[PDB]
Amino acid sequence: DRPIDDIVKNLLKFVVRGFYGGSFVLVLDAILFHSVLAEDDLKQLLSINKTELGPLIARLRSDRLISIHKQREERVYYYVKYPHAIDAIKWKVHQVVQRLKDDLDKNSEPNGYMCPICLTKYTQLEAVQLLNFDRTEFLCSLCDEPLVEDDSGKKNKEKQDKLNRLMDQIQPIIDSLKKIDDSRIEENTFEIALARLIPPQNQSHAAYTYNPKKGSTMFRPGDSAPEERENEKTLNDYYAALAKKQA
Amino acid sequence: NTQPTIRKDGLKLVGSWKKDRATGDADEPELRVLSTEEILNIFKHISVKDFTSLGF
Amino acid sequence: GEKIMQNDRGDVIIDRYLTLDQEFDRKDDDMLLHPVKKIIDLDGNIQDD
Amino acid sequence: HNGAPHHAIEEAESLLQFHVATYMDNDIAGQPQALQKSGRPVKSIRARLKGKEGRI
Amino acid sequence: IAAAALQANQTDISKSHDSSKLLWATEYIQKKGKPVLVNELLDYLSMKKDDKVIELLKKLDRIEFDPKKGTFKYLSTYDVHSPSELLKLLRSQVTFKGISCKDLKDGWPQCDETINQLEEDSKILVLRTKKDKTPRYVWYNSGGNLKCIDEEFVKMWENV
Amino acid sequence: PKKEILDYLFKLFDEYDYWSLKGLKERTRQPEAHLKECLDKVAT
Repeated sequence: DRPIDDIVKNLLKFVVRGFYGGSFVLVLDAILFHSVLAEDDLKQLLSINKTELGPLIARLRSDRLISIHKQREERVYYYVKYPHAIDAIKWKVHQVVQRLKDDLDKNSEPNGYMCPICLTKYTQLEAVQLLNFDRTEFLCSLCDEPLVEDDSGKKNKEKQDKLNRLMDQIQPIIDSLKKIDDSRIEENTFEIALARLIPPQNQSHAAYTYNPKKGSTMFRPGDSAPEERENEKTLNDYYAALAKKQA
Repeated sequence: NTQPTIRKDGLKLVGSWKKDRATGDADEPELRVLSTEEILNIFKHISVKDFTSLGF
Repeated sequence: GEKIMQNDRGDVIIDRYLTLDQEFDRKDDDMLLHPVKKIIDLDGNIQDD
Repeated sequence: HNGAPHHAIEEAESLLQFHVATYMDNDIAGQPQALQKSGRPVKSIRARLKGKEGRI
Repeated sequence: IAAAALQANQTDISKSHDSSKLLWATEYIQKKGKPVLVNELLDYLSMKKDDKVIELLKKLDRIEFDPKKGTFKYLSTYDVHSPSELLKLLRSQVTFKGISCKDLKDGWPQCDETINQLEEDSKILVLRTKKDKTPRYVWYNSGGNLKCIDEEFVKMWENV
Repeated sequence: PKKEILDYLFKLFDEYDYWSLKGLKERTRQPEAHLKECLDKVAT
């Protein structure tokens, strides 16, 4: 379909390949290669168990990546909610960016002190109020220990470089985010993934169909969108002339 | 939307949406135990003047 | 010439071909695209300024 | 966090809510009693603050 | 005297079952690394005529007759003995079913080393055990490197 | 006794196609690991 959806899928592939386990890589690649899937079909394809499946599925629910669908035919299906997924990704990358930027801003500040007897850190101001009468060094309030300076000033450039190279690594995600913001997103549903059903098996137990309910108003989160060769020819005509004669 | 009729029971809360909007009478009450999470969210979605009306 | 409606259930067997017909429509529109004469090109007209 | 088969979750959270309810009060409608060792039931804060020499 | 004992214990080719005879014949085919002619069969099972056993052996997919000469050859599960063919097969895959190393060793015994170096090349999606890196079902590396972001950045990501 | 029990197995599943392991074991009285590796090589 749209190449931006393909960019989204490849973005998911890159994100999991760069930030998550190989099992997560396999699971998300398989369920993007295919569509909504039953659990036993996954067990058949990957030859896996519920014990292995549990933490991975739980983590994917935690990052709000794949919406889990359940229906009675109960058969459990799984699909990537695109807007919630990209909003979670945007929130996480925004949080990472703000976290590391404030880390660099804080690491640009003076490092501070600590008293290693009580293993408690001390700020520069806390050192100022804890000085000696000599106006030279700083003594602890409880342990009465001469304050020793924190070691982060050399770490300032290290955290800056880690920030820089992490932005370099994350830059394709930024570009895909830019193209996504250029695009306009349609929200995934289970039946939308049914319309793009990609069957792995010809022996799957699950009926990958949606069966709606009348008389029901059940509302839940995660689902909200507010010559010789001439002779035989004449002989063939000879047969046809004789055949039409009897008729 | 339609509301249930909540039955207090044990240490939890169940709903029953009769809702009367099938092709027929809709005699299907959704006997669903309301999550503390969704009660918290919907309580987060109340107005300030609604608090004052309710006495909060 | 009928607007689709989710109230209609259709036929599931025939309606499995819905996305196939959709990508047929996309391919056919791709074939139908062609350059336009500037004497009548409203796209050039709206790309005046 | 690990494999959640969705049939221990309900009773696990029910036990959690039950126990925090018990710690808050043990003078509730008589479906539980929730005693510790030994047979004397655990006194909760309502039992600590009730009439006749409970803190007031 | 051991040879005499083995000759005395040698069961005649008139076995209780033609299936048993054909099973021993498939053992004889598999233990030979070359397409063996029909005379090798006449050597092994001591009979000359074309049989229902021989006809079913011809009908066997794993046992291929040679119309040119008669060299019956064993047919493996996979006709892939190069990593180029392996990658072509992986790219030619139609579902995400993985492939065991055993039937790949069938035909290509030097496939496990190839799998290991392809994983070190990060060109595959291998499944390896937790006791040790014992390769199992494999898949094509549709994306980039598996070892993509450094351990400290992945670590602080897990802190995220 | 590989070959003898192999043919003996062929009569045995000919007697009954759903021949169980316990029914197999009483019909053999043999080393069981030797018994189990023979069974899966041909059938179930």
